[PDB]
Amino acid sequence: DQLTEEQIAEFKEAFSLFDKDGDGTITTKELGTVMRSLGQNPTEAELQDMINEVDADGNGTIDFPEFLTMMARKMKDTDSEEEIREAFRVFDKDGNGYISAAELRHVMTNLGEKLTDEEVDEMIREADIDGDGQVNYEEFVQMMT
Amino acid sequence: DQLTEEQIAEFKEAFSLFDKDGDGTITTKELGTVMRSLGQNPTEAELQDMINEVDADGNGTIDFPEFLTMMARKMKDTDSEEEIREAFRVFDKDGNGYISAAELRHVMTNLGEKLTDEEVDEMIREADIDGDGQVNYEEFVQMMT
Amino acid sequence: IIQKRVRGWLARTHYKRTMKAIVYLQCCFRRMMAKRELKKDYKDDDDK
Repeated sequence: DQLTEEQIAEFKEAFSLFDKDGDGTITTKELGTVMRSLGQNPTEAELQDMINEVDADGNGTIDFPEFLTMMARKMKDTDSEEEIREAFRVFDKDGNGYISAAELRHVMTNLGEKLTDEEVDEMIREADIDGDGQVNYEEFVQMMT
Repeated sequence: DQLTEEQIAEFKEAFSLFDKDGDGTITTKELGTVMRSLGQNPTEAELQDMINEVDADGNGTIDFPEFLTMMARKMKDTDSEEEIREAFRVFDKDGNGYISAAELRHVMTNLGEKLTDEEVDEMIREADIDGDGQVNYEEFVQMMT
Repeated sequence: IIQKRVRGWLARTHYKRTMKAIVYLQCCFRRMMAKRELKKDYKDDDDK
């Protein structure tokens, strides 16, 4: 289960712009429109396959739970990973894509959501059991989802 | 002492992206970076002054309380955007709210401390500039705020 | 006066972007860690 309630809340906030009737099931052309409004970018062909799954007649609709299911079916194949890669390419002090395990634990001890000992221990464990004091930037994108 | 506990916390959080070891000390190389990030708009010569005020031989390293003392030296200044709208009026031909791209290029690279080639490139890309024309300073200061 | 404010704004803008991305990433990792912790504590019902 990728989901938690506060994710579903923002997806419903976006979907409320389209459910102007309270009907809860959206015609084919809206699917890609909602996804790109949220920021996820499937191609017209990738959308055409997801339309083939539901609309055999030229008039089908997609219920809110199948819309969330289609979003999940297209979760990690996204152009929005490339912005997170960019944030690390800005932050890197050497410009070579590798950061200190000391720097990582220090930043996480002090900044943002502010991670505890067990959360930082788990974050280091999530990268590599073979890690020798240094961490590749892309693995931070890989633990995101 | 010149900052509240909330202000100290905000500045400590930001400083902990540039201090990388958490012992309470920054390199002079990122001292400009952290101050420019924390709302300040210091000149190159003012960074040079603030370092040589602490030590004129030194070690290229500055304690967190000494960094907060540099922030204290700035925070007296009543800085706000209306004087910047007024700063662009000095380069308007008509009073229309507009600086020419040629005059702006002269302003950025002949007068004053001077922006580098990449600072100009980076700004042009962010600004959505197209052709050697003119740019509205009311809209631009709204973006700069 | 103009130059130093643009220099400030460039760094401050990419800093604002970076912080938004980092905090989103940390919130997603904190969900993942909690959904691992939840699996861990259950098997103390069996390590008995």
